[PDB]
Amino acid sequence: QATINIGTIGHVAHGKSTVVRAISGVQTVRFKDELERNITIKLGYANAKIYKCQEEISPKCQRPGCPGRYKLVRHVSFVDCPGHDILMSTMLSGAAVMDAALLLIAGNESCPQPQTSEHLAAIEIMKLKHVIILQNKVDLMREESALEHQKSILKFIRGTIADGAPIVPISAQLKYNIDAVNEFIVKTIPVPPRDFMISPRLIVIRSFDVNKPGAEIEDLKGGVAGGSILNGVFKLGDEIEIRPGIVTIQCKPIFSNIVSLFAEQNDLKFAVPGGLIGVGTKVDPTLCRADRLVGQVVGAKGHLPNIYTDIEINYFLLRRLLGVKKQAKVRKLEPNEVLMVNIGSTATGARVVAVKADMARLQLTSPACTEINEKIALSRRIEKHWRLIGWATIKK
Amino acid sequence: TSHCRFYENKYPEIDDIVMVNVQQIAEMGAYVKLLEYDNIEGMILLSELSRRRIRSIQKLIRVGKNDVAVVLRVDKEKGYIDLSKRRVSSEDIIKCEEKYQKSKTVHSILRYCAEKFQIPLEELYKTIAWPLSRKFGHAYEAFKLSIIDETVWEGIEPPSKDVLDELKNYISVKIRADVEVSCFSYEGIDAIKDALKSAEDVKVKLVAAPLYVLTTQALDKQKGIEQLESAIEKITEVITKYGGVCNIT
Repeated sequence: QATINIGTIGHVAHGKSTVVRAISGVQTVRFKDELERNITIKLGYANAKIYKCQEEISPKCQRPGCPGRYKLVRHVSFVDCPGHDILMSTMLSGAAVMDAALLLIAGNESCPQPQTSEHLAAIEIMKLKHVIILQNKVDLMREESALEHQKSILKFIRGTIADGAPIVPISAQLKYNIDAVNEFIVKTIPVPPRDFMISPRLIVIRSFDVNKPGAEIEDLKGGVAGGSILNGVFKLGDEIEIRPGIVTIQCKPIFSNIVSLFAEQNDLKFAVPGGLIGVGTKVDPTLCRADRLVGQVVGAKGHLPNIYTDIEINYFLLRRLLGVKKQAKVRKLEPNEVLMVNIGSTATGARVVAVKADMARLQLTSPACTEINEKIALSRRIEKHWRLIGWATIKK
Repeated sequence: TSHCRFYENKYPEIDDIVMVNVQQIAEMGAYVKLLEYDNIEGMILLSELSRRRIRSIQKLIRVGKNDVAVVLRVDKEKGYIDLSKRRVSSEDIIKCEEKYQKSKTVHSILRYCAEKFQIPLEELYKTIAWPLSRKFGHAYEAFKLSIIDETVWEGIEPPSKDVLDELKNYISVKIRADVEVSCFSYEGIDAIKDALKSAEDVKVKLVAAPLYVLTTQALDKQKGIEQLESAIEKITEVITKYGGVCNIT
């Protein structure tokens, strides 16, 4: 199945979807009539092939001269998030689901673009320094201007946790120069190991009913959860608890036996981790209605994640903020103020109980589940929409 | 072409219960017309109306509208025949008018079979009358027989065959429900299936996982009052035993 969760990052109206299309052919759709013209809310999904010519996009070597057929390397799946500074929660969720990143910078649009920088920062925070950098709108720029842009980018990427991350000049519309990108996908991104015995944990980003308009109820379908595994091969025929729960104010975890564990385009026996998977469960498709299973944790039955509202956070912050042009000073965190705490996939609205030296105690208005220590990206409301302040770990 | 004879006599022979409507009264009584032979007309005298001298303000309310009567006397060649509605029992309202209503509904079928087929009405009427309304009672109860007793369609020749098709098209209502299955469970699918397996066996359509459009057929329009309600009750029953939540519009 899908071997490595590779994410796509860039500015809004630059062409992440376009890039995906160029790579795979699989469309992110762009939907709900708002997003048909403009920008997606959900993650965009695509399945790209790597079968190398060693003597590729398709498993045949008729194209690159030598008739010695395309030698199977990998199959990779995309994690394409919204690159808008309003919808950052989704991006954050994607980030602690990904194994590696793909940057997208346009030629004619500037080098210190705010959103892109923010994305980069997020990636750095959440252990995602494996970034393949792509020059995108180069089918517009001069023989000198492009070079200048590249130089500027290089200059920028000197103090960042990205040091010598590779840059490729592609056209997402004209279909050129993606060979290099493909090569890098095997070269610069090795897949981090993901075993059998590391306790099975599924991180849900999407809720899906496949209940088509027109059918009869004597021919029914269950609930499908679109979520990623980063530990534990889920096999067909297992019982599950989804632990952030269902709301009564108290919450109670949801129990579902596996109908299917579906990856690629064809349903499989297994779901080997480091991939984003559509899990058919006996759970109602009415709870998989639109975007209900977003930021929920799934464990195999006989397991104890903990649903915390009162949290011990170890926090770290910036000197100067991101999301804006206008990079504003980080004023100190203020008590009993609504922050957004992004933990793996959750985007919970939290109130500050205490501020110490490097630790903070937080109240959650919506309960999140901590199994391990859990990776956090933090966010705040200063300029209406949510800006990225810093990062944390749950000290548990 | 519009209307014609019923039973092959020019006049409603002595002592047969008929129906008329009163058109106007000036001094004689009403200038009625015999509703079985519509274009022909008889009349009634004032003492053969209601016995209490009917006032002119009592007189005006009854014109145009119809009632039931019997015929006193018949001119063999004049149309000027004497009516009787005063000396008529109340059972003839049940007897004649429903029999006439059973002959009003064959006027509804023999109009588009005649003029929308562009033939005069009496010729495809008088192919029907003698083997149907003289062999036994008149043919509308036999028209609910001839849809299953096809010795009548072959018992007479069809001069046209459009009329054989236009009969069973005519002689042979949805209550919308947007029930909202707002479930949050694990055994909900089964419940839904169970619900389907009793409410559909009337027209049930899936819209999504929560919304369902079911258009329950009613016969008297008020007989689907006992159907929709029943369905609702079933729905209520269903979801308490499985784990989810169903809400009804």
